[PDB]
Amino acid sequence: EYKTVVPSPYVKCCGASECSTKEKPDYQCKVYTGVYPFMWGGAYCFCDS
Amino acid sequence: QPGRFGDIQSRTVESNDLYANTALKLARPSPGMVHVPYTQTPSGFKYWLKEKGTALNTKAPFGCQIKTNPVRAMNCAVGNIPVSMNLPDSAFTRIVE
Amino acid sequence: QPGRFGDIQSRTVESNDLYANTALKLARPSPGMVHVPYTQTPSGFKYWL
Amino acid sequence: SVSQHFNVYKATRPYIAYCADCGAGHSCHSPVAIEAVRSEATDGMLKIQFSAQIGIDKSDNHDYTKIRYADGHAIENAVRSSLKVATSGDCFVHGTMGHFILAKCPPGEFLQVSIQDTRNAVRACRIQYHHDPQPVGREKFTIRPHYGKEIPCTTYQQTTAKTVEEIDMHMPPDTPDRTLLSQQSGNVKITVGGKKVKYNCTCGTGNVGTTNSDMTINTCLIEQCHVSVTDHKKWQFNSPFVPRADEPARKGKVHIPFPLDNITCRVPMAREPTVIHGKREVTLHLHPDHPTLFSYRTLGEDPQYHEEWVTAAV
Amino acid sequence: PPGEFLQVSIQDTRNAVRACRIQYHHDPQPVGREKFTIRPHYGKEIPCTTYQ
Ligand SMILES: *[C@@H]1O[C@H](CO)[C@@H](O[C@@H]2O[C@H](CO)[C@@H](O)[C@H](O)[C@H]2NC(C)=O)[C@H](O)[C@H]1NC(C)=O
Ligand SMILES: *[C@@H]1O[C@H](CO)[C@@H](O[C@@H]2O[C@H](CO)[C@@H](O)[C@H](O)[C@H]2NC(C)=O)[C@H](O)[C@H]1NC(C)=O
Repeated sequence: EYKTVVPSPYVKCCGASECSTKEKPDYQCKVYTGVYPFMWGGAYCFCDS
Repeated sequence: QPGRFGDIQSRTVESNDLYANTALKLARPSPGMVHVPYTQTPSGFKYWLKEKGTALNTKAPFGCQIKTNPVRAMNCAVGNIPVSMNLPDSAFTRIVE
Repeated sequence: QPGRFGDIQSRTVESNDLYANTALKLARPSPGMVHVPYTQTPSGFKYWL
Repeated sequence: SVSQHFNVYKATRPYIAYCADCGAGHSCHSPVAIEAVRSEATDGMLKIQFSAQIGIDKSDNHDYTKIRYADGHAIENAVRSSLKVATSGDCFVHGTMGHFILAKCPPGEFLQVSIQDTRNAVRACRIQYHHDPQPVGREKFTIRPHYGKEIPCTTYQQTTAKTVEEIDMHMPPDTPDRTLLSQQSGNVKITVGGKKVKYNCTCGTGNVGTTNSDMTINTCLIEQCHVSVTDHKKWQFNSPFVPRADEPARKGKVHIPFPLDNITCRVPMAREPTVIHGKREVTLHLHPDHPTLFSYRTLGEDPQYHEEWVTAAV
Repeated sequence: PPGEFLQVSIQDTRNAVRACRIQYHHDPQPVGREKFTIRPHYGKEIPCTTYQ
């Protein structure tokens, strides 16, 4: 039986980060634009989009 | 292939190389949330354990008792064994006595 | 016959004799233990019911 | 030593994570959020991982009757006799160590873990997990017998010693907060509260940076500035529900308790069946007490195998 | 949760128990096309009715 390792997501405020390939089994990485993460205190970054 | 036996394979227990094919498709996070979603076909090993079938233990012909470690079959009754023997002269008895 | 109807029989409710055949078997007690292990076919009357 | 077995836990701290459904069909940021459930043991003793640790007091010291948990920016404390785990009825907590609870549970569909707050409130996190164990052997019993056979089967021990497997831990990120901003006529005031605070603002020029005291900036608005706690000298579990810090480098590893061990565990012997003879046939009366597996085969050239799950008398 | 009988109970002034029980076959099926048990953290929103 396998296990799926997922690390904590990366969030960048007012910036774009591209991710590069790696030599791991079934490595899958993606980048998404226009996100407004929330937390238990409030907003995370100024940049709305 | 994903979902069946052999979804992940390794040449040996301690090998450092692993081949996996399980359809790790990622998805966009929901607005106003901090999480990472993913859809993956369940482990094929558990599925195979669920409906493997019938073992050779309860199917082997000729009343062949199957054991593991090492893999072997015991008390399998088939055929005949030829025996060649060489006897000493001290195991017989003379005609006179 | 054990397991079916009429495993225990009696001529009447008040009779003092009884015929029983339920395949009572006793087993050797487990080591380091005090008990009495027995195996016996379930009551035929409940099965009939 | 047992207290010395906690040498690692001096470097960690609880965290707050997102329960999608946390008691009343509502999403909440709970301090008892469930992360993963592992059920590799054949006996069926679930191991549960959740945000709050057990065995450490808020002063970072050994205690077996006390639980430390995250609340706001602080670490509060609760009693251990107020811990409940349940699938459908009430569950039995066999052991517990730090980030892990080792329990045994009846069949069900959902799993709920709940503790008591310092204000005597109840905090619960509940998820979906199809649990339905079948004991080793060929019979599905429910309670151990007092006469039977011993079969090898695997369980989780209570030893806290070093184990091969490990969990990664990293540096906690900045925690946004808004209750650290106040208005004074035409200026904004931020309070340190005893922790380093990072601020960004757009009013004027050169109003960005970090502080350890109560600052006041004139001609600014509440909705125009961001403040966040920044110190975070402790460690935190890498969880997919908390954003990762700027550094993409792993910070450390911590051993997990309760390894997997091979023990002997008990099964009952089925009742002997009733045999009726015949002309090259037999008739078997089967009287099961539990679902039992029945199989047969012939010892000829080509065998006629068969196997089934007998449940009722046949 | 799913069941067959519904019972409502209170306590009394003298610390007695007063409960009454009726029969009600209750098994609720969530809206949509999936027979789930607990809410997920990533999914779809569907119109649905409750008590305010
Ligand atoms: C502080 O906040 C300001 C805006 O509130 C950020 O400035 C933005 O930076 C991005 C990229 O650097 C630009 O695309 C925007 O146009 C900027 N906004 C403004 C109003 O100028 C700034 O990056 C933030 N700095 C920190 C350290 O958080
Ligand atoms: C159950 O018992 C078996 C038999 O010893 C254990 O299997 C061995 O484990 C050791 C680990 O130190 C290996 O070096 C051997 O190669 C294993 N033997 C075989 C035949 O595979 C097994 O580890 C026990 N179960 C658990 C949970 O420890």
